[PDB]
Amino acid sequence: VSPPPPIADEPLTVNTGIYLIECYSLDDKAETFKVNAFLSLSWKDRRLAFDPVRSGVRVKTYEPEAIWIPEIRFVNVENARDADVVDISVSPDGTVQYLERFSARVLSPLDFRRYPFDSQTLHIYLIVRSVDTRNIVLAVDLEKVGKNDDVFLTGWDIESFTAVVKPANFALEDRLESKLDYQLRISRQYFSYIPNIILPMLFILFISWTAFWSTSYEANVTLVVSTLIAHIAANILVETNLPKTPYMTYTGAIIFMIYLFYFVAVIEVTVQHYLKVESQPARAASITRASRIAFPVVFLLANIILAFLFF
Amino acid sequence: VSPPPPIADEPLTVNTGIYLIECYSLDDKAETFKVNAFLSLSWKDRRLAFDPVRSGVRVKTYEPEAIWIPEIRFVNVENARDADVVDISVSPDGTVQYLERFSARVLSPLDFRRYPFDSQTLHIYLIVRSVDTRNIVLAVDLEKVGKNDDVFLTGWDIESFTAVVKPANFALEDRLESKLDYQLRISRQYFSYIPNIILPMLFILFISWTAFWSTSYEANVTLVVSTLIAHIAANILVETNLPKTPYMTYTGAIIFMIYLFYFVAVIEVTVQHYLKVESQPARAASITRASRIAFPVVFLLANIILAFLFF
Amino acid sequence: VSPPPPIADEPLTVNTGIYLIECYSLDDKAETFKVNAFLSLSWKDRRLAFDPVRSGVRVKTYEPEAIWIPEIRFVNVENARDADVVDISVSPDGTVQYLERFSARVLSPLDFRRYPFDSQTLHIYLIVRSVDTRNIVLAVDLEKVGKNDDVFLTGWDIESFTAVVKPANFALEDRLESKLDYQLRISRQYFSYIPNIILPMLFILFISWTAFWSTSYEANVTLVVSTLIAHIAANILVETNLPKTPYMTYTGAIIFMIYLFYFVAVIEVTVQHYLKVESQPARAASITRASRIAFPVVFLLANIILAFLFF
Amino acid sequence: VSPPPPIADEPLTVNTGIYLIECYSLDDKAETFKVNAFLSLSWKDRRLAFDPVRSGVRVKTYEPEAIWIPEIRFVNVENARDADVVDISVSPDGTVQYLERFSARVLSPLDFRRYPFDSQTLHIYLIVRSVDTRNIVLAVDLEKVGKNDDVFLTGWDIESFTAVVKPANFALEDRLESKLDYQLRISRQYFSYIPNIILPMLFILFISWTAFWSTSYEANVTLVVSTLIAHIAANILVETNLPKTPYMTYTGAIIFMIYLFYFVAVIEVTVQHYLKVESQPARAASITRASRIAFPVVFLLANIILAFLFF
Amino acid sequence: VSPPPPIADEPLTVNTGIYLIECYSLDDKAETFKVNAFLSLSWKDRRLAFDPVRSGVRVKTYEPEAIWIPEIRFVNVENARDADVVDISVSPDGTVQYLERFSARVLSPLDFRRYPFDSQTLHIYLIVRSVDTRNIVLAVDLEKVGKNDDVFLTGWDIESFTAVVKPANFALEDRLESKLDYQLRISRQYFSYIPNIILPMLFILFISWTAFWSTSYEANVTLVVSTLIAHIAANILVETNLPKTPYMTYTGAIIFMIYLFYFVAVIEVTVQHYLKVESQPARAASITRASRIAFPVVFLLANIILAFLFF
Ligand SMILES: [Cl-]
Ligand SMILES: [Cl-]
Ligand SMILES: [Cl-]
Ligand SMILES: [Cl-]
Ligand SMILES: [Cl-]
Ligand SMILES: [Cl-]
Ligand SMILES: [Cl-]
Ligand code: NA
Ligand code: NA
Ligand code: NA
Ligand code: NA
Ligand code: NA
Ligand code: NA
Repeated sequence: VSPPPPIADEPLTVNTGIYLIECYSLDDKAETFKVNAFLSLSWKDRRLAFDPVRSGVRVKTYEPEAIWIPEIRFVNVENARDADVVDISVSPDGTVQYLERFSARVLSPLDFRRYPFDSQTLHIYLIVRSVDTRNIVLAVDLEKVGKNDDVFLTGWDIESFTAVVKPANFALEDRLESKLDYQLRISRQYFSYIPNIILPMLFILFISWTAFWSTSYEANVTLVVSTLIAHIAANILVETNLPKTPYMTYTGAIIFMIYLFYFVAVIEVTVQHYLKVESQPARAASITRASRIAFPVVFLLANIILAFLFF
Repeated sequence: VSPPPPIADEPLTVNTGIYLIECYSLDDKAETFKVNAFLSLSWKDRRLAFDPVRSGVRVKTYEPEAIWIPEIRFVNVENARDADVVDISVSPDGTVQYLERFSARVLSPLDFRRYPFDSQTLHIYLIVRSVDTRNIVLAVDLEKVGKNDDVFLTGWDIESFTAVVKPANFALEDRLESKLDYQLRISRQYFSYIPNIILPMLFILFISWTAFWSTSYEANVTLVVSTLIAHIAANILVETNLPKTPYMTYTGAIIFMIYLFYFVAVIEVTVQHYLKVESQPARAASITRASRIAFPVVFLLANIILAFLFF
Repeated sequence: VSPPPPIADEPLTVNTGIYLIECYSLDDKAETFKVNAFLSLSWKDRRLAFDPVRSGVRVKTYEPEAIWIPEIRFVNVENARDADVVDISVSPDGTVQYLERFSARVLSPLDFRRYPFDSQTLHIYLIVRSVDTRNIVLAVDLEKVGKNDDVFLTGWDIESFTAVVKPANFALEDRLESKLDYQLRISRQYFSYIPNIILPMLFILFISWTAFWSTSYEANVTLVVSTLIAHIAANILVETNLPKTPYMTYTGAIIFMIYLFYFVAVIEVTVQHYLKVESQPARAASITRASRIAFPVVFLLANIILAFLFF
Repeated sequence: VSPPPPIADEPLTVNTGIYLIECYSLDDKAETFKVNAFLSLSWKDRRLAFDPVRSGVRVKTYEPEAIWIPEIRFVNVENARDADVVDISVSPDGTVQYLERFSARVLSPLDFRRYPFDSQTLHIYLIVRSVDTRNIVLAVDLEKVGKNDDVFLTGWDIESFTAVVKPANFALEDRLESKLDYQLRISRQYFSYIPNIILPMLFILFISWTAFWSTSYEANVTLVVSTLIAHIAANILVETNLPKTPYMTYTGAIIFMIYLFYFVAVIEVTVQHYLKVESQPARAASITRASRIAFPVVFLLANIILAFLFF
Repeated sequence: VSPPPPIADEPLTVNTGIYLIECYSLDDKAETFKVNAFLSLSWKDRRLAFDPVRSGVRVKTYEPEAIWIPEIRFVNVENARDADVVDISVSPDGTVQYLERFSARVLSPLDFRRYPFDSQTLHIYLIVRSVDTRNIVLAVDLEKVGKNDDVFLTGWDIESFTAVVKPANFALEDRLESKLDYQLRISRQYFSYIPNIILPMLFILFISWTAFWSTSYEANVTLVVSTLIAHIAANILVETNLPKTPYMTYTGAIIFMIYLFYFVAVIEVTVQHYLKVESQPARAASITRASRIAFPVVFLLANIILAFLFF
C-alpha cells in the first residue's frame, strides 16, 4: 500500500469511466443536481501480476484494504461522494479493474439567459493528486462511459453524457493534479410553461387593453390596476423559482417590458379621463383609437426585437 | 468468502422476496416514496452444507462477515438503502436463508395525465452483478413477497404488491446483471379534491357568469376580474403541488380551458358596454341573452369532450 | 453471542419499558412525531451467571458487543432508531438489565374528523423476531413504563402513556413475532383556533351579509366578492396544514358550507339588482328583507346540524 | 473502566461547566435553538493518582478509551449531542480534567405572552445516572461556565449564561439521577417590528377611518374591505412565524381587537348608507361625526387597557 | 502519541493555509455559508526525522494514526468540519506536511445596512489549543492561502481571500489558544434588484400619483389603495429574504418612507373629496395642483437625503 513504482519515469495512468444509473433533483435556484452512478477505475500495478497457467485462476479478487487504490475525488461536489465498492479484479499482467457505485450532489452553474427555452451542460470533474513517489494522470475509457436508458431528469431532456478525453494537468500546492471533465447535455421541457405561465400572462395583459374600448375611468382604473396586480403575482411566482443572475434573462426582459406597457396604459387611461373632464373628448377619442393599434403593434415588435436579441 | 463454485456452469440463482412494513412520503413533485421492508435472500452454497447427525443441529446461524452473501442493490434509489441484517440460517444442504430489514427513498416516475383521478405503479428494482467466478441470476420466492395489512400510504389506496417473476438479464460493462421488478399498485383518493378544489373552482366561475344578468359595466368588470384572480390563486395552489410534465394533464386542460372562458367573458362584458354607449342596447341585449345559454352549454360540452379524451 | 438456552421449552421473555423524556414535532400533514426516550430490556441469560465471592463484584457491567442482546425493533419508525446504550447490568443469577436512550420519528395515523377539537392515540410498536434456537416473547414491566412531567408536545395535551400488556404473537415469514403496543393519548389545544381562524372567518362572513341592507349592486358585488376571496385565503391557510383525508372533517364541512352561503348571497345580490332594473323593487325588497332573517337562521341551524353529526 | 471506588460511602461529584462558543438558529415556531460549546468535566479517580516527583510528569494525558469517564447526557435535546474530546488531564492526586467540544439542538419552550417585547430563559439540562457501584452527583464549576463575547443570536440580545448550582437529585427507574440547569437569558430585539409590522398595520387601519369623512358608500365599502384584506395578510404573516399557544399573546390580542374595529367600521358604513337612502342624512351625519372621535379614542383606550394587562 | 518536545522552550509553530475549492450557499437570513477547501498544516517533529542516505527515500509518508497531528478546529462552524486527509509527507529533518480536504457550514454575521448595494467580509477562524507539555501557536504560510479561479458564489463577487498573519493568542479554560482569521471579501451583485424590485416598486408608486390628475374619489381610492397593497406584497417579498436587524437598513428605510407617501396620498385624496362635497372645489384644485409637484420633489429629495445618510 504505496503507489506502483515506475518502470522508467512515465506517469501512472488511471483510466476512468462514469455510467449514470440515476439522475435527479436539478435545483435551478441552487444550481445543483443529485447523481447516482458507477465509477470505474483501471491501472497497472506490476506487484499484483501472476502466472495464469500455474495460478490456475484467470482473475484474482481483492478487498480495497488489501491493495493500493488511487485517491480519485470530485471537484464540484457539496460533500465527498457516498461510495460502495462493487468489485476489484486483477488480471495476470497486474491490470486492476476497480468498480464502485456512488451518490453525490454536484455544483454546476446554469445559463438562465434563454430560460425557459434553455439548454444546459452539467459537469462532473474528476481529479487525482500526484504523490511524491510518482505522478498520477487520468484517462477516459470511452467503453465504460455511459448512462442507463431509464435515466430521467424531471422537466428536462437528457441529450448526451460524454467526457473530454484530454485531462487538464496543472500544479496545485506544489503537486501535479489531473482533472477530467464529464459533460451531461440536457435541454429544458418548455411545453408546461406555455399553458401555465405564458398564455395566462398574455390574457391578463390583453384584458388590460379592453380599457381602450371604454370611456369609464372607474372601470379602466380597475381593469388596468387589477391585471397589474396579477402580473406582480406572476413575476413573484416566476422569480422565486430562479437565482439572482448578474445578467438579463429572456423571461426577465419580457416580465420587465410588460410592466412598462402597464405604466403607459395607466398614463393613457389618466390622459383620456383628464381630457374628458377638460370637455375635449375629441382628442381623448383620437388618443384612445391610436392606443388600440399602437399597444398591440409595439408589443408584437418589442417581442420580435427581444426574441431576436436572446436567440 | 468467494461465490459458491458451479457444479457444471449453471448460473447461481438468488431467490428474493420483499415484505413491506411501512410505506410513506409519496412526493408527487419529486416522484419519490420512502419504503421500510424486509428483504429476504436464499441461495445454495454447497460448501456450507453439513450432516445434521454429527453437527447435532438442523440449522446453522452465521454472521454476515463469516460467509459469502450476494451483493444485491436497488436500482432506483436516491442513496444506498439503510439495512440491518435480521438473520442468516443454513440448512443441512447449504440452502442459505438471509433476512434483513431496510429503508430506502425510491425514484419512480408518475403519470399525471388523469390527476387527481389517477392510479400509479410504483417500482422497486432489485439488481445483482455477476462476478468473474460465476454468473448470478435473480428469482422471486412468491411465498416471501407481501405487505403488512396496516401499511398505509396517506391519500392513496394500496391495490397490490407483486413481482414480475422473470428477471431482465442484460450485459453492463461486459458483465451480466439480473434485474427484478417489484410493483406496488396504488390509486389516488380523490374525494378531498371535490369539496376543496373542484366545487370552489366551479362556484367562482358561475359567479363570473352572473355578469350576463347585469348591465353595470363597473360591476361586471369587478365580477369577472375578481373571480379571474381567484382562479389564478387556484391555478398556483394546484400547479405548485405537481411536477412540470412534458404532456397535458386533465386538471391542466381544465384550468387552461377556464382561462379562455374568462377571456371570452371579458370580451362579452366589453362588447355589451361598447354597444350601450353606441346607443344600441338591443344588440347588447341579444348578445347577453345568448351568452346566458352559450357559456354553460359550451362549458358542459367542452368538459364532456375533455373527460372523454382523458378517460 | 447466540440466544440463551431454555431450561424446559419455555419461550424467552424479554420484559420491556419505555419512559418518555422528550416528545416533539407532531407533523399533522405527515402523521409523524419525534420521540426521545429510555428503552429498558430485561431477560435471563444463565450463561452470564457468576459467584460474587470469586468475581468480587455483586453486579457485572458489559459492553453490547460482549454479550447476547435481543434484537428489539420499532415497527412504525421512518428509519431505525438512534440509540445509545446507557447501561447493561448482570446480577449473579444471570439477569440482564439493559437500558438505552433513543430518538425516533414514529408513523402514527391521525383521525382529523373532529379537528381542531380532536384527540389522538399515538402508537409505539415494539417487535422481536424469534430465532431457530428458541422463541422470543415480549412483556411489559409496568414499573418501567412512564413519562417525565416536563414532557410537552406543542399545541397538544398529553393525557396518558400506557402499554397493552398482552403482546400480539403472530407468524411472519415462517417465524414467530412478538409485538407490543405503547399508546400515547393526546388532545389538541383548540384555544388559538378561536381568535385566529374561527372568529375572523365568521366576521368576514357577516360583513358579506350587510349586502342585505344595501340596494347598491356595485357595492354588494364588492362586498360579497371581496369577503369570498378572504374565505378562499382562509380555506388555503387551513387546508395546507392538513393531509388529504378520504373522509369529511368538521372544519372541512364548515369551510364547504360557507362557500354555499357565498354562492346563494351572490344569487340574491344578482336577483335583487335584476328586479330593480326590471322596475319591480317591491319583489326585490321582500326577497332582501327575507334574506336578512333566512341567512343567519339557516347558518345557525346548519351549524347545529353539522356539530351534531360530528360530535 | 469501572467507576472510582468510594473512600467511605460519599457520592462521586462530577464538576461541570459549559462555555458557549456559538449560539444560533432560535426557531420560535419549533421552540428549538442550536448550540456549539465546550463541556468540561472534572472528578477524582484515586486509581489514576501518581507520584509527581517519581513520575517526572506533573500531569498525565489519557485517551477516552483508557480511563473511566462519567456518562453525562443532555435532557432537553432532539438527538444525542455531537461531541469531540478536546483533552483529558490527570493530576498527581487523581483529579481528572476532561474537555470536549459539542453541538446539539436544544428543546426549550418559549413564553410568547409579551411577544415581540418578550424576554426568554433558555435551558440546558445536564444529567448523570448513578451506577450500581456508586452514586454520581453533578456540581457546577462556576470558573468554567461562560460564553464567548462574539456569541450572537440573530434578532436577540444575550443577557446572561448562568447555572443553578444546586442539582435536582431524584430517583428514576430505581436509580438516582443528578440534573443541572444551565440558563441562557435572552431578550428580543423588537426594533424591526416597529417599521415593518406595527406602523404599516396602524396606517392601513387609519386609512379605513377616512371612511368617516366620506358619504360615498361605494368608496367606503372599498376603503374598509380593502384595508381589512391587508390586515388578514398581516395576521397570516405574523401567525405563520409563531406557534399555536394555549394562552393569549399581546400581538394575538391586538390583531384580534383590530378585527372588531373593522367589523364595527363596516356596521357604521352600512348604517350611514341605510339612513342616507331612508332620506334622513342628519342622523347619518351625527353617527359619522361621532365615529370620528369614538374610533380613535376607543382604539387608544383599548390599547392602554391591553398593554396594562400584558405588561 | 504526544506533542514534539521543545529543543529549548519555544512554542510549537503550526503553519497553516486554506485554498478554497468551492464556495456556495450564502444564506442571508441564517448569516451562514458553505465552504469546500484544502487545509494544509506544517510543523517540525524531530522524532520523525531520518537519514535520506540509508533510507534511500528523500521523503516519508504516514497514516494520521501513526504520528502526532495538531488538533486544529474552526471556531465559527455549525458542526465540526467533514474532513478527508489527502496526504501526510515527512521531509528528512522531520518537517511534517499535512493536507486535507474539508467541507463546513461557517457562521459569519452580515452588515445589511447598505443592502442590496452591500459588500461583506466572511470569516474563517482557525484555532489550536495548547497542551501541558508545550504551547502550540498558529502561523500563515501565505504561499498556501488561495482560491481556485472557478470558485463562484451565486449572486456575489469574490474580491479577495487573505489571512491576518498575526494570531490572536489568549487563555480559554486555563489553556492558551492560538486563533487565526481567514477573510473572504465579497460584494453583492445588485443588477437583478433594479428590474425586479426597484423599478416595479417605483412604477406602482407613480401609478398612485395619477390620482393627483383625477377628481373621481372612487377611482382615487382604488388607485391609492390597490397600489398600496402591491407595496405590502413587495415589502413582504423583500423582508422574508432578510434577517431582523436591530439597525435600520437602506432598503428598510426606503420601503418605510414609501408607506408615508401612501398615507399622505390617502389624506390628500380624502381632503380633495371632502372640499368637493363642501362645494369649494377651488381649494381642492389648488391642493391637488400643489401635490403634483410636492410629491415627486419631496420623494426625490427624501431619497437624496437617505442615499447620502447610508452611503
Ligand atoms: Cl468526491
Ligand atoms: Cl440499495
Ligand atoms: Cl445484452
Ligand atoms: Cl458475465
Ligand atoms: Cl428501530
Ligand atoms: Cl446528549
Ligand atoms: Cl472543525
Ligand atoms: Na487501499
Ligand atoms: Na460476506
Ligand atoms: Na451482542
Ligand atoms: Na470511558
Ligand atoms: Na371596486
Ligand atoms: Na495523531
